[PDB]
Amino acid sequence: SMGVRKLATIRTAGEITPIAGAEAIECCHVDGWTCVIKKGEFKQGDRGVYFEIDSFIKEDNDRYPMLSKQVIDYEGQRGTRLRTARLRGQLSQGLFLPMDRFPELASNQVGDDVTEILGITKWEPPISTNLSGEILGEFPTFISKTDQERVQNLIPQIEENKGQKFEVTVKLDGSSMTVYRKDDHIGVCGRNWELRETATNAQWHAARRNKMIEGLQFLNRNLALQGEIIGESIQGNLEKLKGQDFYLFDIYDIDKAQYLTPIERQSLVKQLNDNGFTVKHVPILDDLELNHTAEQILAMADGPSLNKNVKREGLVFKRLDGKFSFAAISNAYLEKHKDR
Ligand SMILES: Nc1ncnc2c1ncn2[C@@H]1O[C@H](COP(=O)(O)OP(=O)(O)OP(=O)(O)O)[C@@H](O)[C@H]1O
Ligand SMILES: [Mn+2]
Ligand SMILES: [Mn+2]
Ligand SMILES: [Mn+2]
Repeated sequence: SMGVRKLATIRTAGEITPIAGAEAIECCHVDGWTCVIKKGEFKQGDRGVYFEIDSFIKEDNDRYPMLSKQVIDYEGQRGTRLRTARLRGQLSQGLFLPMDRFPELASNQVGDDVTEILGITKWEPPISTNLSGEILGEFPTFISKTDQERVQNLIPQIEENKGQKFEVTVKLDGSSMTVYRKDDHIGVCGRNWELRETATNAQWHAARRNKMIEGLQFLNRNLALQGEIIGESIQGNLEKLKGQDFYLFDIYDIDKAQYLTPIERQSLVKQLNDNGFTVKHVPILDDLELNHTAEQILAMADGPSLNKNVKREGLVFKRLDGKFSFAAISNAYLEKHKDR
C-alpha cells in the first residue's frame, strides 16, 4: 500500500489452483500475492476488491460475514486485522472478494483505490508515549511522505525496470522521522505531523543529540532529512539498542520536489559527519541490477539487520536516479512478530 492509501483496490484474478484436500476453497494469485478464495467466487480475469494485509475491516456481517469470527477490539471498535496466514503450511495474504458484494463499485476500473469509500483503515501497533508529540501542524505539503510500495504490488514495474540499478538498504523497524529546513524554518516531524519541541519527545531528542538541526543550517539548503528512529521502547527494539537513534534513508530536495540520488545523499552524509554533524545512515547492502522476479526479491528480504544476529524486517530498493523505489518485506518477519 502507500501509507493509508490503496488498502482496498480493484484487481484482476490471476491463476487459480486447487488446494489439496479442501473441496470448498482454492488458491488465487492476485498480482504478487496468493490468497484463499471460496469456490464459485472467481474465474481468472475477473475483477475483485483486494484488501491488503494490515487492512482493518470494521465489523459488518452483511458485507464481510467471512470475517465474523476473526474480529478483535481495536481502538474501541470491533473489526478484523488482515494478517499473513498459513493453511497446512501454505501462505495466504489478504482478502479477495468478488464484485457481486460491491454493486456500488460496479463502475470502478482495475487499479482504482476504493479504501475510503469502503472505510478501510490501516491497523497499527501501540505507540509509546514519547513517540507521540505535541502537534505543531500538518505534515508539510512540500515534503514527500516516506511510504514505500510493496514489491508484490509492482509486478509490471519490476519488468519495466529490468536492467536498472538499485541501492539496497536494510529496512529498520522503528518510526519514520523527518527533520527539514525550508528558508527561515526548521521543523521536526513524525510519520504524520510536524511536532513542537518538548523535553521528552523522542524525535526532537534524537534530532538534538545528533545536531541535525545545526547540520541543516550548515548545509544551507531546503532539504528534508528522512530516517528511522529506532531503539528502546520503539517497535519491540529489534536491534537491542540502549537508547534511541536516527538512521537516515532519504534526503528530499524541497525546491526541486524530488529525492536526492543515493550518491548525492551519500555525499551529504559525508559532509555532515566531516563537519561535526553526526548523522547515521541505514545499513547499505550491495547494489542490485534488477533482473529478478518478485519471488526472488522476496527471497532476498530475510537476513541480518543492523544487529547482525537479529533477522531484519526486510529491504528497501531505491533506483540510482532516485525516481523509483519499493520495499520487500520478509514474510518470516511478519509471521514471527505477530503483534506489530
Ligand atoms: N532503508 C529504508 N528505506 C526507506 N524506508 C525505511 C527504511 N528503513 C525503514 N524505513 C521505514 O519504512 C517505511 C516504508 O515502508 P511502508 O510504507 O511499508 O511503511 P511501514 O513501515 O509499514 O509504516 P509504519 O511502520 O510507520 O506503519 C518508511 O516510512 C520508514 O519509516
Ligand atoms: Mn508497511
Ligand atoms: Mn504500520
Ligand atoms: Mn515500519
